[PDB]
Amino acid sequence: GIDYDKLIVRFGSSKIDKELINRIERATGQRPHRFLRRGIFFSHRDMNQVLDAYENKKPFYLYTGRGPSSAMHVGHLIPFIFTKWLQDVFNVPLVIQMTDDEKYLWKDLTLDQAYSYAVENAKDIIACGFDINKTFIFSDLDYMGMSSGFYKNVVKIQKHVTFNQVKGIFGFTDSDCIGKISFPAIQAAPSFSNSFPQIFRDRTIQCLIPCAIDQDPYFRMTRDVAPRIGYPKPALLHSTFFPALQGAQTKDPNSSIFLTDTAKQIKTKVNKHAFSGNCDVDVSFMYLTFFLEDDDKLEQIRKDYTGAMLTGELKKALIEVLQPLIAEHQARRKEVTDEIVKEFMTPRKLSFDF
Amino acid sequence: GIDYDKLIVRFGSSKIDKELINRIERATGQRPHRFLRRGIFFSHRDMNQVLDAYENKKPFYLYTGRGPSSEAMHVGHLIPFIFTKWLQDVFNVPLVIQMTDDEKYLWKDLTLDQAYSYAVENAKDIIACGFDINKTFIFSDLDYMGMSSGFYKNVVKIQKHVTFNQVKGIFGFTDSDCIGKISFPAIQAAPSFSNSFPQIFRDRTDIQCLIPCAIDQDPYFRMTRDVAPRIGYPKPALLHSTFFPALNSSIFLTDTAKQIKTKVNKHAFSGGRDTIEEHNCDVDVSFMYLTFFLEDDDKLEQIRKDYTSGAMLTGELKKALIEVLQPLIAEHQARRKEVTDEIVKEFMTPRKLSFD
Repeated sequence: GIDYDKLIVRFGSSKIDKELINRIERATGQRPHRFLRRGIFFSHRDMNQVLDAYENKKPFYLYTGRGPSSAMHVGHLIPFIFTKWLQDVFNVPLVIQMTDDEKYLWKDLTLDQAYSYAVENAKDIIACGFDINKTFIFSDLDYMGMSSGFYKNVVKIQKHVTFNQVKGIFGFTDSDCIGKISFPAIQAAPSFSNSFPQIFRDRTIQCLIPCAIDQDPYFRMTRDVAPRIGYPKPALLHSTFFPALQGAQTKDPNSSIFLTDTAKQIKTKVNKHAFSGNCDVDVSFMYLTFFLEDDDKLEQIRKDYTGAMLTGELKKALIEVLQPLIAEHQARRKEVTDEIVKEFMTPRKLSFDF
Repeated sequence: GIDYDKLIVRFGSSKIDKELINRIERATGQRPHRFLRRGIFFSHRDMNQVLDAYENKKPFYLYTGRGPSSEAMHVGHLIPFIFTKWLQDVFNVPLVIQMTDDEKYLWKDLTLDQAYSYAVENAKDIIACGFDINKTFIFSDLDYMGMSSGFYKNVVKIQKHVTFNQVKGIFGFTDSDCIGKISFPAIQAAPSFSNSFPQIFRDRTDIQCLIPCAIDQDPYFRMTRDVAPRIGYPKPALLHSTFFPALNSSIFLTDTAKQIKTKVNKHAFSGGRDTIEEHNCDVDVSFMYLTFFLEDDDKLEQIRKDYTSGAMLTGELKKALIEVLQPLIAEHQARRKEVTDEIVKEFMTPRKLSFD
């Protein structure tokens, strides 16, 4: 139905970016061997844009968002796994925003629930393996009251964005609460460095937002307001993978695969559901391509197996990567103490190494 | 045309409330010598609930606000503070004063550094009213928002339960307006709950808020009272009074004694011209200022016995306002110089305020 033989060939078609691998090798004495399939997880020129700055010693930090929902599922972990990888490759500061206030505003939660879901989620985020010395994780509700810059930038962004603009970007009506309407300024503020006195304490510092789609409402607004307050707009890591992943996972969710699920619960959920505008882009296939580290394993399945029979090893392949991935994650998350969470959420100076 | 003799008769025909004066002496220990002409200066009804609370020893704190004007303060901007200070004196209660420098930034052509500087400068004028440094927390929104574990959390709670439609009606916002304005009423409501101020009230659940405010123009404060139980908090008490406002020509606090004389003689006490660009619909700005700033209860009665067999209304009323204003501004100007930057820091420093 969805035609996976095409999707495996289309994945194979684009060769690995050896010239970029070399350019990474020069800037940092490192052999990257993942996410280098050409154009997929990032665009060749946007990486060259980053590499320029890293080679020219222009400081930049990574920024990534989060929505604290009561558990995580595998798709939500993907952005962070990639972001860690970037972070290791360039040894760059990372700011992670827990939009707990956002979840309270949009959803049926107590403040305290939304705050508790952020703190708990941070354990899953921390369990992806982020370096503490390059990583600040913060909750909007807590950080707003312990920052001499963050609210000031929120107020600046708020002055230079109208209802009309957010109405046209986010589709807010007049029935919507005033929290929702002014929130986009909160999501935009981390893209500017002086929002964090304790973390950066410095004059300009760019921002880089990986896993980021060009038609994202929050990204579009931040872009638009940035020059109006004389700040540099955040750099965006354009990719085919991420826009398609959002464009796939839009399709109803009841037994989506959770990070709490047992090895059996994984195996059940995959067989009963997985592998069965329209590019014909199955979410289960994109999970395989992201999680597979064996480069030649998809084309190995393709050549051997012939649909119906093909799906069999396609389901079996996803189990073999998801089973150890969730199990290890449970192991790691169990040793992320509340103390370690507070350590990560403590404001403190991050440095630019090269 | 405004009929000033009719208004004096209206004012005068309200009797002096000794039932209140007796009850305040019993509760506080001293008799107040101002603002007790029944119905004029506050709501007698509201003041009784205030007395019930003070007599039952329910802790309450005062909250008033301000947009710090980039141009110098008009005499009428002291009116809320002079009355708020009078409240603090009789009841000996904690007061919280909010500088809404963020409001002024959003509304005016200002830098953040400028708006804050005006907040700090306006705090001197405020402090010069004579508020108790032991019972009074002045704060900048821009500055305090980043130093409080409780304030922003309350903003967010209030934000969820107030809509654009609601604030559109009250404040008259449109889609052309910036999003900061639309969401600003949360910031204004937030000080109505003690736990916005952790270092001031130590997260005690027993405290409530008293908010003096204008009669009729209170539809916002009603909405703030409606949201309180939706987010688990007690409703703020209100103390209605005409002499609170709603939500170059004028008399400034920097003006010379003769500048005061000029401006009154020229602009005051006339149906045509006004004393303040935008000001109880029968009454003038001139008459209200006079009625407030007079401490002599019997002065307007006598201005009627004088005249009606004597001198002119406009002349006699202008006279009475000059003699009332000139000292107030002078005594303000002199006292404002004794307010050093260190005293402002003390007023603006988060610290505990006790009850008595």
